[PDB]
Amino acid sequence: AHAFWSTQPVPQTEDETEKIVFAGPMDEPKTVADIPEEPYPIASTFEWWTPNMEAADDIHAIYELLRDNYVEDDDSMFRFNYSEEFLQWALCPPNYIPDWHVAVRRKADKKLLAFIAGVPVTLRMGTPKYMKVKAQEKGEGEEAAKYDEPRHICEINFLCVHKQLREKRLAPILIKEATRRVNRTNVWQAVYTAGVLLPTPYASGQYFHRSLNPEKLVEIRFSGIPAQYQKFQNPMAMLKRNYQLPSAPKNSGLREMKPSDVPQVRRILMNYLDSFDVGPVFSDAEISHYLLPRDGVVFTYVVENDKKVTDFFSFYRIPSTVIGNSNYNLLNAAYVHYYAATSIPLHQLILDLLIVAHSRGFDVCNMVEILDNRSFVEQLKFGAGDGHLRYYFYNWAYPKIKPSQVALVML
Ligand SMILES: CCCCCCCCCCCCCC(=O)SCCNC(=O)CCNC(=O)[C@H](O)C(C)(C)COP(=O)(O)OP(=O)(O)OC[C@H]1O[C@@H](n2cnc3c(N)ncnc32)[C@H](O)[C@@H]1OP(=O)(O)O
Ligand SMILES: COc1cccc(CC(=N)NC(=O)c2cc(Cl)ccc2OC2CCNCC2)c1
Ligand SMILES: [Mg+2]
Repeated sequence: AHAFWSTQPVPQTEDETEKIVFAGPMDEPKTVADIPEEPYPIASTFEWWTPNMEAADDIHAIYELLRDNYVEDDDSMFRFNYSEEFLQWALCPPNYIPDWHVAVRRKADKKLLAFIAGVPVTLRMGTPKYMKVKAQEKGEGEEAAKYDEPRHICEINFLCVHKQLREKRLAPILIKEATRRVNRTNVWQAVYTAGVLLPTPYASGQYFHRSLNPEKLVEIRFSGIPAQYQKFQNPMAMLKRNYQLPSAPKNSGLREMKPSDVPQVRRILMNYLDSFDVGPVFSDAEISHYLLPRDGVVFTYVVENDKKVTDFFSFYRIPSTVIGNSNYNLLNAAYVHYYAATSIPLHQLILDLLIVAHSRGFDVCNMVEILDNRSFVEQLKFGAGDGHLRYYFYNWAYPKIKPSQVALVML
């Protein structure tokens, strides 16, 4: 049933996943010297290409491939349109490895056919709490603790094959050549997400959405007017009213994050993320990169009412193309990114995320039920969607965890 994934170092079934009780590799690593420098074989009419994702024109080339060929909804009405500025931000964090950005080009016309990207991540990926207790109950704490220390691994995203080259087994070749480039740097695990089910997730969270401009969302067919609103004389006025928000934030001393806030934001974020089984560790440089505001890309605010940052939230922007609507070309979506609350309840913090996003022309706010995202869903009028983000590891056996024990936000 899986001609490629049955050949890879990942758990193959839920039955196998259930027997996993410690974190650790699926296959013990070889060494860099065991990995060839000759690139993986590719058809003589194609070639590997490493774009430079800090050079505007190479960013633009990958931007067009993804604009025209990256993820669509299931009814082909919307397609992600990640911006050029977002792509440079996502793929060039501190200490990134240019060789982990891998493309395929057709030699005759130089057409860009495919892309995949890795970036470094420092991840806590040791045995989860509930399995550490089971191990202690049996005298097996040492086996369960062996990989507790954060690991420097690869985060994969942006796999894309051009629509003309679909279903030709190009994706497995690109994944093998990315795996070779990562293993040549002595890294043997990766983490990745997908909205589709593959062998085999270690966690799965449902999508949630919070309408900010319901009239546009119903116009472009992201949403409908729900049945319950058809009982009113003006169903769309009632829907607008249900989703209406303040026009300015409610927390005193909310402001955009500044470079001087990086140490405090790091401290309160890392203390919060320790409560979860799987989560990133960020240096000052990585907090700077991933959370300082960037126009059109990442939005981050801190609560500092009395000269101390006590709370913060972030969100990132991905517009989607709307195929074929005469009123609108884009669906402008905000995605909940990292946050931490130490002085106010989380629903009070995230209400200001929704107010800032709506004020800035966002149409919807999206999130997965990771972190403590479930703790504000009903009061803030998020509703579950009909999709799930599944979390995977490459070459890492991991006991199944609930999505409220995941703290890695995917871009
Ligand atoms: C140590 C370092 C390790 C580094 C690498 C770690 C692993 C990283 C893994 C990648 C993480 C990516 C994270 C993201 O970016 S998730 C976003 C993925 N991108 C899209 O959905 C964009 C639109 N779709 C496409 O561009 C293509 O349909 C893709 C490229 C998805 C497949 O191209 P195509 O449709 O032309 O098919 P094929 O004939 O070439 O290949 C068929 C094989 O591909 C398997 N497939 C389908 N979808 C996915 C998917 N989302 N993750 C992994 N595998 C996937 C499929 O089960 C089949 O295998 P098997 O069922 O026969 O066994
Ligand atoms: C409606 O417009 C679209 C356009 C294209 C695709 C889709 C369906 C879809 N895949 N959603 C998501 O992935 C997603 C949904 C939510 Cl709640 C939260 C995060 C999501 O992902 C982010 C960005 C993509 N990397 C993984 C994390 C719908
Ligand atoms: Mg293919």
